[PDB]
Amino acid sequence: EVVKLLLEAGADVNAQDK
Amino acid sequence: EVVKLLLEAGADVNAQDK
Amino acid sequence: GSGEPREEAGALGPAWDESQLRSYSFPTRPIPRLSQSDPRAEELIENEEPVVLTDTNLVYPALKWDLEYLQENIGNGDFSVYSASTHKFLYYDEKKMANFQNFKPRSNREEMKFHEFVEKLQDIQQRGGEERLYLQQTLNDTVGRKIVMDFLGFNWNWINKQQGKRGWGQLTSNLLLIGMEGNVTPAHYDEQQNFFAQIKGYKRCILFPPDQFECLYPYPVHHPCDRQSQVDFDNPDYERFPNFQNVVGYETVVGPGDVLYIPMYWWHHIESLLNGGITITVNFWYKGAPTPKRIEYPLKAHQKVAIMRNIEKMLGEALGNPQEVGPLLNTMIKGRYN
Amino acid sequence: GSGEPREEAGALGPAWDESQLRSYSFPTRPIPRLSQSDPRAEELIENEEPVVLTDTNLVYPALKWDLEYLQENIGNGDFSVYSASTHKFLYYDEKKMANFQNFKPRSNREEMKFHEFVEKLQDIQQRGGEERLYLQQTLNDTVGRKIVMDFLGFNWNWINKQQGKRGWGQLTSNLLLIGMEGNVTPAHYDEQQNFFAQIKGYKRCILFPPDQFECLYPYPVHHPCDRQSQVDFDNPDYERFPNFQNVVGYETVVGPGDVLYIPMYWWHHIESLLNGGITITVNFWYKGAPTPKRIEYPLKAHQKVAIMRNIEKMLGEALGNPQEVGPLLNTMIKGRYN
Ligand SMILES: O=C(O)C(=O)[C@H]1CC[C@@H](C(=O)O)C1
Ligand SMILES: O=C(O)C(=O)[C@H]1CC[C@@H](C(=O)O)C1
Ligand SMILES: [Zn+2]
Ligand SMILES: [Zn+2]
Repeated sequence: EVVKLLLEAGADVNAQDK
Repeated sequence: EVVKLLLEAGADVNAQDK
Repeated sequence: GSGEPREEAGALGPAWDESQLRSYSFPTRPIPRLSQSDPRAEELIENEEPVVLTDTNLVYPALKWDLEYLQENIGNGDFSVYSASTHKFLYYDEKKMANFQNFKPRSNREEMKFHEFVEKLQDIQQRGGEERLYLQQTLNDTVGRKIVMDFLGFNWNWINKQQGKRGWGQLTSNLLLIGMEGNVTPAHYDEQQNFFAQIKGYKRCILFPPDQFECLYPYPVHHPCDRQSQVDFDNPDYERFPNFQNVVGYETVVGPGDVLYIPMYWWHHIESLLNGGITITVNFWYKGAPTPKRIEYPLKAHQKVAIMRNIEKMLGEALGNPQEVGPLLNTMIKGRYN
Repeated sequence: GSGEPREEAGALGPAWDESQLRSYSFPTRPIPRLSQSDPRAEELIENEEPVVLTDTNLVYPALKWDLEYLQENIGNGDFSVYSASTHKFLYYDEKKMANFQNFKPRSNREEMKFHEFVEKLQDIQQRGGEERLYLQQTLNDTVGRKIVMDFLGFNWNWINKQQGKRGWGQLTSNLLLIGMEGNVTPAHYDEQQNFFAQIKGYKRCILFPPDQFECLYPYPVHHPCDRQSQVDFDNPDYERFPNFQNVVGYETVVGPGDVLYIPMYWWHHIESLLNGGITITVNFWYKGAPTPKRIEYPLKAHQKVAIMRNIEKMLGEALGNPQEVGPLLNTMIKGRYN
């Protein structure tokens, strides 16, 4: 569990959210 | 969840486990 | 360098020349330029390494796009247009500015109609102003009929097969990018896979692999400039950022019809060539494949980056204040791990 | 200092004197010595601050214990006896030695019967040897009838009420400690609450609050000496451990009948007085109260310690190798948070 927690990728990119 | 995960205390003391 | 400037067909001379490239402190070697039918191209994408594909026809119907065509046809929706008094359009998340009230961005976002962008651009050129604009807008349903038809004519067959072959997630957006000559987007990495489709003009792309994290010094995760390098490429502070003296880039200049695979987590610095006129690009952002079921050790660089990001996020939440993350980390390491 | 040496009843003179205390680099102030009926004593325990209680009768039936009585009555079980050629009995976890094959402990553990401990002690004294012994053994069911009766006669009424009043968890063990004059247990903290009941001889106890983490430099969590200070109190390396120049201790000398509350996470350095003869202590370790339902910010020092420990544990697991924890932490901070 904890390992998969720390390995989880985000999805942020250089485009401003509204 | 994650906050309580990081706040959880252990119970280790200066006595050798077998 | 990027390799010899490509010579245009019909004896139209060098597309660009080295005098149009900005001068930086680090060496580079060229990103391969290959046909999409070349097995080496498939090998690089599979191994999450960059490649320029010269013949995908990915955005073939958009190659006719210019400001006149777009203004006539792209509709009356709002477009995000950034303005700066510098060539550097450093990205920042407006939503994180509360965490860092001392951060004063050098670029500002203004919403306007496409014709107002063209007019502001025209005002600047006539008056000889130094103000710079960079339109950066996600394509959406408000675009006009002819843009819809052009978009439908992208090579979805080819890119859909890439998405499937690589196990990627969904297409999240297509960013339309229209910049002035000399515009720079400073080095940063993204947490999505990217096919970067050049339409008009020429962009120099300098990439750095994820294992150069130590050399490129991203801002803290809670800073507005999360994922961007703190190093001023035009004046690097080697006292603060000593391992920037070890950075080595992968370089190319993409022109109309080229597609650059920018793999997830790869750093990239993008610049519109000096004296090259306006540039137009459309990108294709895909969510990456999920974490594999079985973890193989030792971890890859991008997995350590994912871990570091999550440690910063979790500490910010647990400490109740992102400003306490640094002090706790320093307390952990000083005289213990350093 | 510890305060004026207590004068024994019946005009028997000072129990001890300052010449029997080792010399260190830092200032201290005294831990309060109070009656268990003093509301200030309850106030300190409730606020997880140390206090010496002079009249609990917690181990009153054990005050008659000496080597002859214990040998006759403590049974034929095994006792852990540490041996060292130095006065410092630095604790280490044998089970973590695999992580750090370069760690060479200066004390060794040998299992023996109680009469063999008494005999080895006697051999050393006669031969004038410099070898030191420290018996450290959890009390268990193998003890003889008279020890059982003595143990049943501890003041369970008083300590059970403390456990209940403070919301602590279970009594996990009672450690029997028998040391030679001059023996030192170097500074460390424990993750349990502790009532430290002195039986024979005198021990100087120097405590440091959890907010002095930055000054005391615990070993890495995966090191055998997890929770112990890396600073050699007898020769502090101020280049490696500069904030040890800021440490300030809380000091007392406990004698027979005294009970010291050592709160969970408080650092403590314990030494058997020079030329004071053998010392006997029994402690009472209790699991701490659970994490509260509602977290109040900003966090207390002991909560930040708990977080730092868990970050180290999680990274060691996720990276698959505890040796990679330091390098990842340094990569996170260098030029980013420092
Ligand atoms: O496509 C990306 O990954 C980006 O970061 C975009 C925003 C900076 C843009 C540029 O072409 O100057 C590209
Ligand atoms: O009681 C604790 O918390 C300990 O750490 C024990 C082991 C070192 C011992 C000593 O009295 O020298 C006490
Ligand atoms: Zn990007
Ligand atoms: Zn202890």
